[PDB]
Amino acid sequence: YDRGVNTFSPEGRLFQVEYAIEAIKLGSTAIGIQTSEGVCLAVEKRITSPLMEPSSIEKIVEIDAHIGCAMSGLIADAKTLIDKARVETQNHWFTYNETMTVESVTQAVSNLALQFGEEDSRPFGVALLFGGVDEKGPQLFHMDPSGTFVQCDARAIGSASEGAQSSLQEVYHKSMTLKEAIKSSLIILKQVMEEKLNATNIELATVQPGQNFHMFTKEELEEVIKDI
Amino acid sequence: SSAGFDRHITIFSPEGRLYQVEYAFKAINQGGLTSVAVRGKDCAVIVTQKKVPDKLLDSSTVTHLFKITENIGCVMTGMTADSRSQVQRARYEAANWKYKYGYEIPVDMLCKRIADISQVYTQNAEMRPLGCCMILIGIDEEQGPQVYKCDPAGYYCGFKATAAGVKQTESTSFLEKKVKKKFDWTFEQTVETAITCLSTVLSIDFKPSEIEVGVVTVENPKFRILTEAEIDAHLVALAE
Amino acid sequence: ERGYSFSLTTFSPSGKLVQIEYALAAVAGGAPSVGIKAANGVVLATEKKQKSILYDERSVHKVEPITKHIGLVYSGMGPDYRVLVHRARKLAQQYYLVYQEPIPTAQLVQRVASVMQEYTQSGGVRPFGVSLLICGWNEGRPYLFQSDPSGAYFAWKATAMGKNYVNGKTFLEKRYNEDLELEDAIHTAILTLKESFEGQMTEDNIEVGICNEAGFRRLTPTEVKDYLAAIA
Amino acid sequence: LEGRTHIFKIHARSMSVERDIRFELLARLCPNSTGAEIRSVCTEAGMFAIRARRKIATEKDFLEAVNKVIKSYAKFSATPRYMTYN
Amino acid sequence: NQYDNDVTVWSPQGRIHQIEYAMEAVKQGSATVGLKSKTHAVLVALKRAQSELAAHQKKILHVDNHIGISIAGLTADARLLCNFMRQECLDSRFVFDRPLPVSRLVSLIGSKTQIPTQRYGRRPYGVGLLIAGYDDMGPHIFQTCPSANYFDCRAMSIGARSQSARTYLERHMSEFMECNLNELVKHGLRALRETLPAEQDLTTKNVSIGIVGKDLEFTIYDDDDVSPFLEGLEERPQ
Amino acid sequence: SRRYDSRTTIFSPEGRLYQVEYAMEAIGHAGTCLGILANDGVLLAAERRNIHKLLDEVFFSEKIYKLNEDMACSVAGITSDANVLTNELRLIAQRYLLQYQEPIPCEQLVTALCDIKQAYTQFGGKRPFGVSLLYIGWDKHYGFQLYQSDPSGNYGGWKATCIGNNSAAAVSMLKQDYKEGEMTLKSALALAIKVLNKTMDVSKLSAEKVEIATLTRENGKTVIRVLKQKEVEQLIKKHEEEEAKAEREK
Amino acid sequence: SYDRAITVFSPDGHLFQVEYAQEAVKKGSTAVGVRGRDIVVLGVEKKSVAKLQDERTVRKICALDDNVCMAFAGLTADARIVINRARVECQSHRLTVEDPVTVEYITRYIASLKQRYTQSNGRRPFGISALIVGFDFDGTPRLYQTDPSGTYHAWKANAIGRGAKSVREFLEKNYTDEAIETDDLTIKLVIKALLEVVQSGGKNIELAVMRRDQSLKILNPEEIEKYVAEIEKEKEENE
Amino acid sequence: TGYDLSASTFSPDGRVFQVEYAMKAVENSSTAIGIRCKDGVVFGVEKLVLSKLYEEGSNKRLFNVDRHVGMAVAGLLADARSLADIAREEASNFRSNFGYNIPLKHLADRVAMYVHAYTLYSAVRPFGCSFMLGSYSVNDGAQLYMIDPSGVSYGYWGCAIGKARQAAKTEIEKLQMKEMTCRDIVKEVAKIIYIVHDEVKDKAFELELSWVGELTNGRHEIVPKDIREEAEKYAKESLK
Amino acid sequence: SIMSYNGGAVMAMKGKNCVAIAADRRFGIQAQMVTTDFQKIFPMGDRLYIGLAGLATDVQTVAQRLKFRLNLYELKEGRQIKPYTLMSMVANLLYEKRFGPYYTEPVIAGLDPKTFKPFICSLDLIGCPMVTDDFVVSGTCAEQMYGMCESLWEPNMDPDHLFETISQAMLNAVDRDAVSGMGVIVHIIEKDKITTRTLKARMD
Repeated sequence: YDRGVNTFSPEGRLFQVEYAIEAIKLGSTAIGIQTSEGVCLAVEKRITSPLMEPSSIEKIVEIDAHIGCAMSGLIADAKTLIDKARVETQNHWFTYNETMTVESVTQAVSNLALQFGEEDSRPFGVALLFGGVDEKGPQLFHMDPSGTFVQCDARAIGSASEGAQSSLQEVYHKSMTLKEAIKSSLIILKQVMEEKLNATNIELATVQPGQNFHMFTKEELEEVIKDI
Repeated sequence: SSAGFDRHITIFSPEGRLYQVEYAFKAINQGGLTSVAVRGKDCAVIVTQKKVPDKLLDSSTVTHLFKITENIGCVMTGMTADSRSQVQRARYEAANWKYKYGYEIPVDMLCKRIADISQVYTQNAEMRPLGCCMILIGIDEEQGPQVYKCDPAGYYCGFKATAAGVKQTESTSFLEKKVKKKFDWTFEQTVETAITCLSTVLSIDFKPSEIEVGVVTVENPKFRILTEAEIDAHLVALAE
Repeated sequence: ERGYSFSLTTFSPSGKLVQIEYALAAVAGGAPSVGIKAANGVVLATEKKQKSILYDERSVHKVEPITKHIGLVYSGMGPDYRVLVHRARKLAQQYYLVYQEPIPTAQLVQRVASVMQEYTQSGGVRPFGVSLLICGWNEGRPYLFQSDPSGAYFAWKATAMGKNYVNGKTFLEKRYNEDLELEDAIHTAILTLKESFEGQMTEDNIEVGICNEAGFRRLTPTEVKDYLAAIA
Repeated sequence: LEGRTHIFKIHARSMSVERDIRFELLARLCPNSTGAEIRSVCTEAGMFAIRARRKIATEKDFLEAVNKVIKSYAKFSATPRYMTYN
Repeated sequence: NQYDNDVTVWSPQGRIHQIEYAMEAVKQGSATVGLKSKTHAVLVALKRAQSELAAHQKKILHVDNHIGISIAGLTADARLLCNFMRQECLDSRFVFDRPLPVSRLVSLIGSKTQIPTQRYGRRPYGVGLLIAGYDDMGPHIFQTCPSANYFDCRAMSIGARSQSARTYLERHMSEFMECNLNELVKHGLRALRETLPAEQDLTTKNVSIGIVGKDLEFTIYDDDDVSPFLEGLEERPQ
Repeated sequence: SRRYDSRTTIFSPEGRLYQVEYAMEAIGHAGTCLGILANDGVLLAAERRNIHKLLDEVFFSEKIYKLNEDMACSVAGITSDANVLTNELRLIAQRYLLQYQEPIPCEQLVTALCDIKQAYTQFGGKRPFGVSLLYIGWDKHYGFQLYQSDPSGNYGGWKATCIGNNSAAAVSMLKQDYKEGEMTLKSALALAIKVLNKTMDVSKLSAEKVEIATLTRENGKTVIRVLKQKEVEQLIKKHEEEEAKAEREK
Repeated sequence: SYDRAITVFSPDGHLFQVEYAQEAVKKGSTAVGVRGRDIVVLGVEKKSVAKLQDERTVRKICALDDNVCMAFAGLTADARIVINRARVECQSHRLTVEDPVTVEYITRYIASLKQRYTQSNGRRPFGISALIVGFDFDGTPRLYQTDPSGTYHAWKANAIGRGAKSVREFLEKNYTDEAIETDDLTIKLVIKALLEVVQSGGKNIELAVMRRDQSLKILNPEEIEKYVAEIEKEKEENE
Repeated sequence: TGYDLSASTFSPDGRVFQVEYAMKAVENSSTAIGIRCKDGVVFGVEKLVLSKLYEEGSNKRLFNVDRHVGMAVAGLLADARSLADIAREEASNFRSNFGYNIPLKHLADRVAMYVHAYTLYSAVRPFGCSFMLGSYSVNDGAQLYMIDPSGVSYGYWGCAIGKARQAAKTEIEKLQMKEMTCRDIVKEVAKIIYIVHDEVKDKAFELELSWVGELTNGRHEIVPKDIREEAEKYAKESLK
Repeated sequence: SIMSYNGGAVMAMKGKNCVAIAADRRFGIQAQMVTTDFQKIFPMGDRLYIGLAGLATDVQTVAQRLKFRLNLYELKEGRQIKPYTLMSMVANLLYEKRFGPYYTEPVIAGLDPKTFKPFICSLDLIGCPMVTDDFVVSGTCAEQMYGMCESLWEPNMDPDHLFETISQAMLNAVDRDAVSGMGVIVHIIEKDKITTRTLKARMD
């Protein structure tokens, strides 16, 4: 039954979009955490061979000064969303001489989430997580291919998403501290990785109101490894 | 002898056929109508009947004869909406002839244009062939009266006495026997035949209200629709 | 339209073009026609017969001269034929406007050949079901060309389009030859079109156009019954 | 997601399991496998374990034949069964 | 079922299944009930979240001072038609410098949603819109559908088991035109509270409420704003 | 309207381009042409398809076309499908000349045309060009060259040819008959009349069933040479006499 | 124009024509390459020449700039198109921002272009995968690779083409920093990889090199047989 | 097999099933009839009460296209509202270039041309609507037109749309077209609509009467149901 | 002026069986002597030439576009072009720009390709053709060209008397006008072969 790619399901909804939801299940897993001290996020690179150069893999690029982000599944599909979102924030800085809030970037993407069609093209298969500090402070967000948005506190994506969200909501609370959330997250990360933990396997995405930017760097990470 | 989309669209079958137009020529007979065209010496006569199922029907709205120009009349067949669209295309293009060239259109070149338009309707595979048929009349310089028939194959042609539609295939067989012999044609001769052929094809022998007679002549060169009175006069005139 | 515009003609497992084959079949089912290029000029002889004696042959012509020096006939389906004829009619003009000079037969066949070519590959539309026989007289030497649904063209001293065209083709191979006068070409063209003709032949059963090096001419039923009376 | 680990449990009674073997990793790494494809996973385990003469097959030992059977055997065909009924 | 391919096809019974499946897309959203009195108009919506720390996903959203809307279905088309809605508002609000009468507005919604319901390779919009507004004749509660046919009510509802909310509506909804804002709001949550299975609240953060009035500008109310509205409630029987 | 589409642009599940395979199979039949290296010249030979004597044969060069003052091509495939390409490529070369007032180098011409052919392979659902032809010409640098247009949009620019599928035994014959820097266009020509004297199925090698055209270097004309039947007849019968001398060993 | 869904997400989540269009690369001609402290040396094989014909007209390696060299796979025609496109790109980056082009930049251009190419309606995703080697400004070694999905990725050495998993499996023994501590050891090292890859008939083997800031150069197959002779006598000394 | 899909396609019987399906889908809508008197035209509609469901006086199928011209529609409602925008704008164009009331014939001809134009292409679907059209003028009189989803535009003195159609237009023969004044045809059509459509088929419904003609001086609106209120008075007593 | 900016003059004259055409070698901007090597008379086909006078940019541009159209024409049709065809072609080329008209004075001198028949023509800048059986002159000054040519030309001339005739006409025609001068080249063609010479002109 090959039908128009725009056709609803008998239950139901769009075929290809609901399938793109499954497209993320296989991608690289990541975990962000929102805490009053700041947003800390983390991903596993999922590296194969010594051919594979470890710094060439980034699942996290800092969109703006105060806005980081994470990705999942397909990558070069996310590149366009990332760059164009940077353009949107910078034009917001054009008009309003301020910092585009983390929450307005969300809908500034998910509003153009689904434009795809033939006449008048394929949906995007990449999940995103938004870290940042607005006027209300640390904000962790979660979005999907269909454009549906929800704000989270500690969110996971990828293959580990399910059990990492279970053990995560197990270990979370609102009184967390920054490094506490960092190491508690890499605990789940080192439970969900097949290879042993090293400096290359992961990268951390951290943002705090006055601690910036940061971003993050290795050799701090190389210390956080043995800090376990 | 068919393979692929050829029955659903306009292409050529294994033998070269295309099913759409032959579905159109039988898409004419859905109307269950009868179109009769007879050409006289100085005159040309059209006659067509109609069906009135309800007393709420207005006799003036269901008239199937349409006047394209002062000297040009016409009659359609097949489905209705296609016929109307054809009619506004006709009138439109006539008016464009008068705007461009400033003199009256011979109506033959009108059958050529409408025909080519029908061919454009046959060409595109994503458009419908529009299976209504069209018959015309008119007057030309030193040509006397003329008749022409445009069909949705993308072609036109016109003859002395012609009929196309449901029961018209046998009406041609009656016709050729009526036309020759040597038969010469007056006005009331061609009117009288205009009734006869439809009669011997139908043999309803009925009120003049159901039939509609369109006429053109070189006395009054303008097209004219007959009033039921004079029609009934010809009707009691042909009954001796 | 809807902008679909995908060419419906793909390549068969052997690479052959299905719809073009079928259009060639439709041409083969066309009307029997012939043309002969010899000596003084070209002579085109087609066949137009009425399915019913109601039809009037003084109305529509099978022969539609492009210019005073160049005519044309066909086989296959008139609906398409009239169309592409209007097209070529319009097309010779631009050539005129540029050079102020009659367009050469070869160049006509070139441009019309391209129109038909692209018309095959064009978006979501069938090819034509018409094969043209074009005549013309230019630079003292006349010319006779032939088209096909795929746009290709050739040249012949005589040929045939329509049913039996292989049979009458072989008849023209043996009998017709060399270069002979308009009277001879007309004679043997009336023989070979008399082959597949019905039991009776009249001035209105056929049409004969001639290309003199003085210019193309369309003959009337008067001369048609004059030379053919006395058929062959 | 965790349903595959049950097929890995009933099929884990076969052969010999090195006590390090982590099922959930393997189960989350192979979506849309039903129980038959992963039964052939538990199969190619002992297959390449025999080809290596090892009596037991480590998770890292056979997972090469796992990504090989689901990857290589998913390359050409199969698993459009949704598409067969959808 | 091959005639359910695209919107273009008329079924053998004459019913495009695409719009039906869009309706079924509307029925999956969280229940919400809009209602009006002879003066004031109120809509009440219940949020649903993905997990614990994940924020309860909001429904009621403000549009213009005199007009707010509820929602269900795709958030994409929700924010899209919402933007087109802001546009429509500032249009007459700009040229004419007046608010927008709801009627002609919602006919503009029907005209905007109409064309995708027909053209080849197009879809309708999953929509749970419930509109409340005041022109010179006061309160209005409309509702939409993917087929672009709108209804004018004293109280309507969409979503999961929202017909049960109507089975609460029929009885007291002749009285809903009388009482003031507060007890009308608790009538509203008395309509929503049956859409929940009887073993769970009906808490603060899980519900969204919006009210607009004759001289009262449309305002969203959630959490501490509904805590006065949620207090003084008698629990459902067992 | 989507079910009516044949999806020509998409691949085939084995990795291959399904339409382009048939696009090669089109040249698999029909034309039979050749071409070979030559010092101070070049050679092109093409079989004349229709042997019917009723033809007028006033077209002069038919299967061979003259696209440029220094260049020419020999086509195999759909003739009109090719004609579009000859007008196109001719216009391209001629507009480069328009630009620099300097004869176009063969290479960028060939490659650009091949990419124009590729535009239908990458997208559009169009019927790709099922035409494959050869190339000859002289340039300021590499001198005389040969190139091969492919249906897939690739150019396989060679020094020897295969047209059409019949000519594979002619490629093996060339590899057995090859050489380095011998022209002696007469030598490689008798080699050619030998090639078609075997590969081409019609015996006796009638001069009018085939055709030969050469392009030699001149100051500064770069002569394009089309030949009369007779001086080829003496070459044909001459070569048949050479085979009569070759069977003398038995 | 032509508006249609080229490739959609099958309900398993994957695309098809992309992950599957990789198969044309998997069947494509074998080519490899390594980066080193000084001189970068690429590799290509499976020339399969008619031995009567010209190699430079079918030549499989080109350059956008004198700084950056090209090596690809898949089918030749698309490689032509993407190569010209990238040439226009590096030329535009040479116009404004007068410095030479950085490999990461161009490779992001190629990869991104190939992505938005696999996005839009009526576009057959490129069935070519390429590698981009050169010498960084500030004299560093550089290489990247491409994918049908358009993902630029930096490697230490290249494994693509047929048998690429076996190639890289040998590159496990290659990668030791002693190889290459010498330059002709990098050359004989790439020839020692492609000598193991495919047929390695000592003829169809072709390689291009770029030494530090020197322009690109290709050794004539005297050094193919010379370095093959030292690799052969080295295999004899291994006994 | 595939011949039902596209309206561009013909069928082995030479017609389109898209038009058939759309047609019989209009038959499922509630019965809405019309009639014309000597001094005007009487529109009438039966709107159904399904559950409550909502406020009375909503989504009425009676529309007002022009100052003297309005709609009484049936079938798919959204497409009918769209057609109301169409004819609305068309009367705005006639008013634009000319500046007087559009003759009903041309308006119905334009709407017929659109409705026809959407039946030829697989881009759109055939329209799911069928409506009544009526107008009055002193230089014209009372005209009524009936338009179908195929695009055929003709006229009646009265017509019937919806589920109950033939059995409803049957006894309309008792209503005399000219002799009866419009103020009486109010309660006439009231008694037809109330007497037809048995209450068991739909448990509750209501009656809407729109009107245009001479009594209102060309203005087309609802002759208020609270004005005269003659339906209920007569129609309730008319069941026996 | 506009046309007299670069200056220059072109003259063509029909002989008995031949045709002569001549123009000055000078180039320059107004009174400034720039270069005397400049080429104006251009070859088209064989036994046929064309001259041009006016803006050098329009000269070169017209020569380029023209040579383009001719190359396509004769590439499509193996025959060489006829002079009338070339005439109406150039006329079409100049009228294609009506409101954006170039600035030139096309002068076509060439034999019939079929026979040997001599032929000359001159056009107007917007494309108005003109044909005369004696000579066609285009350039800066009138009394010079028309004066000396009307005062000299005879119906039937051998190539020699034709040569000296157009020579004295171009010399004494140039020596009165300052913007034209600095060498003159003469092309005299026949059916058999082409002959070209270089007159000795005062460099003043």
